[PDB]
Amino acid sequence: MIKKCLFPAAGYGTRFLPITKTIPKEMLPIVDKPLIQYAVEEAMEAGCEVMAIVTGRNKRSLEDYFDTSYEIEHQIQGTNKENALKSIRNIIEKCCFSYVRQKQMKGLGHAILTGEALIGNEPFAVILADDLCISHDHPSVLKQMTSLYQKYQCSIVAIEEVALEEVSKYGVIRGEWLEEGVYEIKDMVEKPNQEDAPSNLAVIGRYILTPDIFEILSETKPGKNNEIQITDALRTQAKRKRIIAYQFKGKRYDCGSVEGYIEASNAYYKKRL
Amino acid sequence: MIKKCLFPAAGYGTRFLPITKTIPKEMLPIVDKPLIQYAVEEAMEAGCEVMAIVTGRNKRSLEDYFDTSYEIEHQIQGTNKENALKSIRNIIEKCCFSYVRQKQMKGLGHAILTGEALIGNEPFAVILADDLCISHDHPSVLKQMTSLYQKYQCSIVAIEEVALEEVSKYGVIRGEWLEEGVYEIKDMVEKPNQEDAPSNLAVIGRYILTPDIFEILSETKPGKNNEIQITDALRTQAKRKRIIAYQFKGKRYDCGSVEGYIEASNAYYKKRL
Amino acid sequence: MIKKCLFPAAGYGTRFLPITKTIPKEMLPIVDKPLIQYAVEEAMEAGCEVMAIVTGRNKRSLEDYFDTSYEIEHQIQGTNKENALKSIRNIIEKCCFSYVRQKQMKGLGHAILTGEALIGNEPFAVILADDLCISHDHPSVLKQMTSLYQKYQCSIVAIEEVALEEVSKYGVIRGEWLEEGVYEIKDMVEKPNQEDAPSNLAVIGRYILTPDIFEILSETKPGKNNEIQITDALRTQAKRKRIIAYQFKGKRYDCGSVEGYIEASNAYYKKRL
Amino acid sequence: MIKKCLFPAAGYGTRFLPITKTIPKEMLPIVDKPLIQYAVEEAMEAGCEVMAIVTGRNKRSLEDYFDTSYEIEHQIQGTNKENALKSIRNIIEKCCFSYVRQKQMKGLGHAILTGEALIGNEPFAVILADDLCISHDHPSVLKQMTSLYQKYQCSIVAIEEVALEEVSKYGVIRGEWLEEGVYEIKDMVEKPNQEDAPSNLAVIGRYILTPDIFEILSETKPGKNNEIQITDALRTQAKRKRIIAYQFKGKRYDCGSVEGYIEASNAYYKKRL
Repeated sequence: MIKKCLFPAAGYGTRFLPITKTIPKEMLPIVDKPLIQYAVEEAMEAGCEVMAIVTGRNKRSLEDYFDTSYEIEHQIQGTNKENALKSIRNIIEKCCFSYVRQKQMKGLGHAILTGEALIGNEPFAVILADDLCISHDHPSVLKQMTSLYQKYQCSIVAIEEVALEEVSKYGVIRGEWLEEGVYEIKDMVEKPNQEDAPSNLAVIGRYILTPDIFEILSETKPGKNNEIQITDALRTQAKRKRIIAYQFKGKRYDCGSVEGYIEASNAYYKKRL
Repeated sequence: MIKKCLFPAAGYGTRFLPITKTIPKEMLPIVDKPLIQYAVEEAMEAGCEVMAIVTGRNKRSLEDYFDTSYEIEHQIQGTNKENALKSIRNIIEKCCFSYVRQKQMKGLGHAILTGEALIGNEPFAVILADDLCISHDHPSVLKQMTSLYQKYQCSIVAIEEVALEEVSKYGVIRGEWLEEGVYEIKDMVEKPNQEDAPSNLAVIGRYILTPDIFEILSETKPGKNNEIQITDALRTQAKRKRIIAYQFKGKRYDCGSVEGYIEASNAYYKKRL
Repeated sequence: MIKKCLFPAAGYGTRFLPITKTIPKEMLPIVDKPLIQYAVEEAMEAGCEVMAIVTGRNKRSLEDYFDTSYEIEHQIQGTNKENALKSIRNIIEKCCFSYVRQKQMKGLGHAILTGEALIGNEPFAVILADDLCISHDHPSVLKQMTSLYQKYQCSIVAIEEVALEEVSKYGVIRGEWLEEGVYEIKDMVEKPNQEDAPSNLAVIGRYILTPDIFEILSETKPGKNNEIQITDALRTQAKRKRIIAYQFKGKRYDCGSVEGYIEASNAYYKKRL
Repeated sequence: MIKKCLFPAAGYGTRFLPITKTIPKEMLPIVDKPLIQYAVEEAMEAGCEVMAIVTGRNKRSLEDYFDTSYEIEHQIQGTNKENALKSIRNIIEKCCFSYVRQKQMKGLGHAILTGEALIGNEPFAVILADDLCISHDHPSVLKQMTSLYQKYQCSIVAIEEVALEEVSKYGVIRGEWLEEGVYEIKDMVEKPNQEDAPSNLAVIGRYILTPDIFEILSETKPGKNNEIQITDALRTQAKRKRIIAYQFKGKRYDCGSVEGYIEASNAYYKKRL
């Protein structure tokens, strides 16, 4: 039962400067919940008990959010806003948190590698708080994955279809159909050109990796900005053995860009009715 | 010339829980800028050099934002994003921030008092970052106000005409027209009925108060749920002598409510053309 | 009453590195109280109501100390220990705290000028937490110095009779006698040597400056570094205005040195019985 | 070789309030460094590479200390003090730091349990910073134990010969002598009465445990006061197999008490001769 979930949060959020200079990206709110909370809730719902978070520059806000705020929950008690803290409070009492500082920030590659100090040798989950996913009366994307994992016992990378045009700015899969939405990764091509792309199935910020990935990342030569492309690592692993590519159910808003963030907040404002 | 501007950032932002239990209301971003940067930029543009900020227990975020650092600053200057830090950086090297910890929010009146310790004894501007104001080819709102002060030499409480029934949600003014958008305040009623509101000129979060307001504040008895309110203090100062009300040119979004918050976002995102 | 009290506290406290890399000097404990608490405790008993602290590098520890923390006031209430917090709990509820960060540290002179943002134009007390003073059935050194300001309403600075030896570690005075232990400063020489020191009365971390000092500090030109320092200013001030020296009652331990710091704690440990 | 060392640091530092309401106990300074530095320095000297620290609410300063500061690094450079950060620099450069947040301080048993998320299934050391150990030209205490472990391949709980009055507050051993100050534990008793105490052999804040302790701990019944403590878990191990009580070499100051704290202070001060 996947017990740990690794949240890479050392990113700089350059697209959101200047606020992202003091408030870590993962803390930007949707309507009033920080991005990171959706992410932890999703994971907790998938059965994870330990939330291993990789922090960067401003981690104070991150770590503090998951600390039990005694003051306001009492100074809000007996009022009509104790409902607002029910959820977060739940996570805090039911989850265990661990942290580790990302060395010289080198993307998602070293984030997972750095996080080995939090996971150790055991399969684990990985969530990108920036990929805000919601499931239309379906289990949270991660739960769909932990469940799938119980059957495949291997690394699972969540994929989704993008417009054949959009393909150039994604990590694309090329696998063997196996089941209703399951595939066997056979290769992965980072940001491929329209006529090279082996498919319209893009990789999303949701993984379930087997411990060996660590060792692999550790062997991956770094590219631009000595970033360790996970696609390289996964491709490496994929060529070694069977690993799944799963087409999750639900919607994903890319809160990576300012556009997605806005789109993301409106939808959720509308949700509230 | 007015040089200090009091920023009553001491509320709890309950309406924005849970995120607001770690990230202060004035720090919530619009697009990629905190509600407070907008306010401080307006203050500066109006001619202020000292930014007095009253705070509560969650100041760290608010104080860190305006402190000079270089770690997450000059760092990622390999990407075009080093222009995103131009404004804030300029604010930091051009303004002087000062803070005063308030023990427990007891209203804007109580806050204006605590702030005395930073303003001392001289006319000063007040801004509520929750009232995000923007002006179409017109000076900032506080500027219009400080400039009007050069002439009137008295407390200037900003107003805006609301709709016939939205009155019970603001502090309404009973005035006497003096000139284009300027009234002498004969009285001030807080959140009145429709059949009681002497006007539909509601008060916004933009003031310019003369030192005597401090003396008047401390003398103002409790009332509406324990709190001392600028409404009575203003009404007092108003009866003792001439204090003006100003119908500012420009638009203001009430981010005090998530609706205004969201709307403001879309509004400022849209404006990204 | 002298309302405000300045606390110059940014000096890198380089004599206490490496711990000073994260714990501000003023927060180093004597027995179980941070140094700064003795100072604020003094100022409070001297009638001071506003503790204006001039922070620097690490300071959330400084600002946080005087914030009323509930987590522990709750999780402790009912225990014998529910007393240790009675002193600071009192300082918190009775005093008011204002802050201002320093661009960077450059000595007492520049620190005080910085504090201008918290004083304006009123005489103000200055206390250097490093100089830990204790009175044997006497009012605090400040309370003593306040009585003098009542009488002469000019700057009052505490002096201490030292060993001719250490005359080189302090700024020494020279002034006509006024009352027993009270001198009108005629001149001040910076860290002179035994053979040609005007006296053995040294200046301690205890002042009461008249606002004009700020202008003098600004007018001041760097001398013993690229920094400006109080001795030169106090000279000028005593020459233009008038400033009285006071030979106080009680002991003072210099915690600017680790030796003095060690003695202090031993002293206060014995004193515990 | 033991790779990870657990550091319980959620302790409420009750005997050190009020400064402990803000400054974590593990961060109080001996001379010029926090209790925790000596701990990590000791674990590092015993070959440990990971420093798994269990923290409470006040832990920002603890995380920051082992964080590399590019600010004071510049200051230092060129300065006559460009060597006060050598000690901490070395540590930071040769150690990995992971942190786990403990919700409520319910003793050492719980603490170690919580740390399961950082250690994983492998033997590990444990060091209580409150117990400052220094060795008269001998390998660090925790090192004397990792070596001893290489041979005995089992849990090793460090012990010290103490005055009979001290017994009432430590876990005391009673074991079969095996070698040079090495014993097989036949039983352990928490804070025994001076007369029933099985020996003057007290247990110190030094452990090297084997993974099974984790399982034991979860099964272990909360003993004297809703708390679970290693004393029972270790006994349980003893019934099951051989575990050692090692009579280390070097001195141990119990900074758990202000009396020991003060003592430890004076010591290291003289030491700097």
